[PDB]
Amino acid sequence: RDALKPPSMYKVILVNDDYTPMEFVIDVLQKFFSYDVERATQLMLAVHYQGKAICGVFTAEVAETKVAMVNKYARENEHPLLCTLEKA
Amino acid sequence: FRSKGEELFT
Repeated sequence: RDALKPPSMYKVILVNDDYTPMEFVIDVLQKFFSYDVERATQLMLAVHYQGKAICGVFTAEVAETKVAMVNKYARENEHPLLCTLEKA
Repeated sequence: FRSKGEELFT
């Protein structure tokens, strides 16, 4: 059913928490979004100070893989770090 | 997030 034409795009959001180490979030940003350290740190800080930030905007499938991978990587490392998606 | 004093180069 439905239609055609452009795909819907999705924002990948990182949410702030009080317990995930900053160093860890930086690592996530390099590892899963190809940020260098400089940009990664600034983005971590945007999250830290603003409570949430957009890490990237992607097609639905790419976005979901990022989110799934980010959250799995956080839990496996015993951090509550939450990554979520938003339709752009 | 939580810092551990590194820190931070940005």
